[PDB]
Amino acid sequence: RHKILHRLLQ
Amino acid sequence: SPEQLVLTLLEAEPPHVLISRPSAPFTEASMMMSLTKLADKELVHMISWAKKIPGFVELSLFDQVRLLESCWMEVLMMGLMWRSIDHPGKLIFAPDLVLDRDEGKCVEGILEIFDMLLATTSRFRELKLQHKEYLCVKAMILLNSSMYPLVTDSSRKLAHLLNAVTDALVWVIAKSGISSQQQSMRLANLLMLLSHVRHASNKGMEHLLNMKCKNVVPVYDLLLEMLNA
Ligand SMILES: O=C(N1CCc2ccc(O)cc2C1)C(F)(F)F
Repeated sequence: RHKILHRLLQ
Repeated sequence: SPEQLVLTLLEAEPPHVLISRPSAPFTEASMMMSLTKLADKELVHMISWAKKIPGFVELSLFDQVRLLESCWMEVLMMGLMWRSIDHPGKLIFAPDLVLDRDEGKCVEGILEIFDMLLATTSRFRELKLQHKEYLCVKAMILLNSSMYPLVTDSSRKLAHLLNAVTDALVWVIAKSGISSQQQSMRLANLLMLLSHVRHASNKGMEHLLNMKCKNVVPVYDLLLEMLNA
C-alpha cells in the first residue's frame, strides 16, 4: 500500500 | 532555532529534475506523460527533502507517511510556482520544459489548473516572496496537514516542528524592518495563500486520478503508489 514510500523513508 | 532552521531548509532543497519536451508536437497523452514522469521523479526527491527537515524522521513512520501523502501535490506545486515566479504567463516545470499558459489547452481540464497556479504565482510575485520565506512556507505545507487521530508523542513532536517553522518565518519577515502592522499583514498574506495552494492541489489530484481512470496516461512507481491513495 505504501510499499515504496515506506521503502524510501526507512 | 530560527537561523539554523532556515539554513537547514536551504541545504535541504531538492535537486532540479531535468526533462525535455518530446520531439513530436504535444498531444493530450504526451503532455501528461511528460508532466507525470516529472512529478514521479520530483516525488522521489521530495522524500529525501522531507527527511532532512529536523525532527521529521523522529516522527512515527505513520506520521511521516501521512504528511507526505497529504501534501505532495501541494509541495510539487509550490516548488513549480517558486521556479516560475519571475516568468509571468509561463510555468517553469524544468529548464527545458517551460510551458506557456496556452499550452494547457492541450489537455482537457488542465488549463484551469495552470490558471490557478499562474494566479497564485503572480500573487507571490506581487508580494515579492523572498527565497527564505519560500523555504519556510514550503516546509509549513509539509507540516500543516489535518491529522485527526489515526489508530496505529508524535503529534506533539509535529506541533513543536510546525511551531519552530512558523517562528522561523516570522523571524525571516522581521528582517525586512517594516512596521509591526505590516509584518502581521505580510504573514497573513503569505499564510492565506496556503488555501490557494491546497485548492490547486485538490484540482491537480482529481485531474490525475481521473486521467489514470481514462488510461489517458499510464502512471508508474512512486506516483502510481501515491495516487492509489
Ligand atoms: O500533473 C499535474 N502537474 C501540476 C503540478 C506539477 C508540479 C511539479 C511537477 O513536477 C509536475 C506537476 C504536474 C497536474 F496538473 F496537477 F495534474
